[PDB]
Amino acid sequence: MFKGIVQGAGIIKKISKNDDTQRHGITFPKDILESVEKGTVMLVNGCSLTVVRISGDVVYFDIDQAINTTTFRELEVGNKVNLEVRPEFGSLLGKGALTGNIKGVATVDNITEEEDRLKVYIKIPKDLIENILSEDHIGINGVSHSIEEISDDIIFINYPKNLSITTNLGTLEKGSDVNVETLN
Ligand SMILES: Cc1cc2nc3c(=O)[nH]c(=O)nc-3n(C[C@H](O)[C@H](O)[C@H](O)CO)c2cc1C
Repeated sequence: MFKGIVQGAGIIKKISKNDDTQRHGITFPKDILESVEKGTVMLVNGCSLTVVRISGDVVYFDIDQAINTTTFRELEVGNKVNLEVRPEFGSLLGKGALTGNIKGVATVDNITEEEDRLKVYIKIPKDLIENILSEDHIGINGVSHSIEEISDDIIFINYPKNLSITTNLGTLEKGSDVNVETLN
């Protein structure tokens, strides 16, 4: 499993629509690109996916098993995805560790940037699914962080603002769909 610390951003270059599957070609930054190969299983927006092909800096994935419980179906060419390759020589996670099994999609209710914090409010739909506890960490697009507060069906996560920079958290707006991994 994975730390839930995003190591870089990919940009979707190509999408093949195959109805109950899609193939996404993602441009990878050079440091992550050279750390992966065919058959690498890594997190893309917090979801475990297997590399099917690499051509130049474009890394390809098929989304099939994951197509009904993640955002991939509705993403577009040019969108930015979070990337995380498994730890090289191990880790103690303990433990916002992520497994890569996304529980389902949720939707950004509100964002506020203040006081060096990115405050994200995420509305949890009723049929997701189990948990969610304010003492626990949660994965949002592969970023693992403690929950700040839960009010009704809205979870408030108060991120340091520089994760606005190093992950796609800073592309989120009201109505953005996200992959949630509850923990657990
Ligand atoms: C080893 C492993 C590899 C996986 N590879 C894929 C993949 O390439 N495509 C896919 O749609 N789901 C894949 N999944 C399943 C996916 O992570 C899971 O359906 C979603 O997280 C559910 O929301 C994989 C899961 C595991 C454990």
